[PDB]
Amino acid sequence: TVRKNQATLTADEKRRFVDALVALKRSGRYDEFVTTHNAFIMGDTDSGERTGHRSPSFLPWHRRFLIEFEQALQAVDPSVALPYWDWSTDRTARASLWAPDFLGGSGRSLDGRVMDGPFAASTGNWPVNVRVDSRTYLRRTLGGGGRELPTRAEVDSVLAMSTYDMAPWNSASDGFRNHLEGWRGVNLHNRVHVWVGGQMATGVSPNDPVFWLHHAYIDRLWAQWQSRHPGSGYVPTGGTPNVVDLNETMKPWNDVRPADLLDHTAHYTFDTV
Amino acid sequence: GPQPFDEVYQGRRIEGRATGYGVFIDGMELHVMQNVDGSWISVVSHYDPVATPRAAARAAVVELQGAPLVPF
Ligand SMILES: [Zn+2]
Ligand SMILES: [Zn+2]
Repeated sequence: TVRKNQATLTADEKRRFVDALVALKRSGRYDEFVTTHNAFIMGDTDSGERTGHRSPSFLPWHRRFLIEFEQALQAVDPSVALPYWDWSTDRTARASLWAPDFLGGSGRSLDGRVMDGPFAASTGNWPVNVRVDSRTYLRRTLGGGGRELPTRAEVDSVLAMSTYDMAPWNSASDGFRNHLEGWRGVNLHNRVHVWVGGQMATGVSPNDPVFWLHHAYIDRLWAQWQSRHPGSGYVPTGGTPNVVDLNETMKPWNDVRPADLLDHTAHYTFDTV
Repeated sequence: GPQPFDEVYQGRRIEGRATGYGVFIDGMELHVMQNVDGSWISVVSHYDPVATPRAAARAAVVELQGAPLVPF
């Protein structure tokens, strides 16, 4: 499995990828991922049990989630690998990512409805079932009201942070994990969710297929941070209440630890790192 | 702690009800949460903290564009 920059995919690779997403949607398997992710979005709190988000396990959790997702896609089409979206470079609504032969464009002004591409509600192929409001159609407001995606210099400022994470292991932390996630500082991951808008900015964000490409790039940035700081380990390393330590298992799988997920190369490689 | 409110904002009734504190839009509960810095998010605007539950309810009204909430 080789995860490529989305900007480098061929027309053929895009077709196979979107056909696999549409089949995974029809099977019901797609919505199971949305349900699981929504469960952790609602469940994870700063003061309580925190696993998928606002916690040191944000990174290995999403790594494992994406591996699961990509294995489900490969059961539809074994040639497919999740691509990544370098939003520092492909940073406008005019990027090839948002063409009709890939993810389709932004939402129309009236109701935010996506009107083109494979995921537009008019296709009948992308009913939004796992929802927080009555709307059954994919919505986006790409860069709405002049929102800007992070720059390369802003990404580099977070990659320079050598400490993986810090007590109190939540939205208040300094260190790489929380600055990458974006609850403190220049704000990388959170701000990108907001920039896409529509469901991607909500607690059912995996309804937008771009969710996977954003998280594949966040995952790649974790790999790049490890290359910059090879001696920086995952922390914490034991006995932290409500937090997944290095050698503890993560819900929902209960059979994998952060330690088992630090090296991505057992599962996939990148076109380039 | 969080201040109760009850008002119409862009054609939606938004409430913060104290018992337990809950935010409601047209009588349906908006799941909200407070970050340890005192800021608030909701399931309609999860990644963009604002200062107060009233601000969270108003952000949700803008996002919903007239749509009702469903149960969570
Ligand atoms: Zn998540
Ligand atoms: Zn995310």
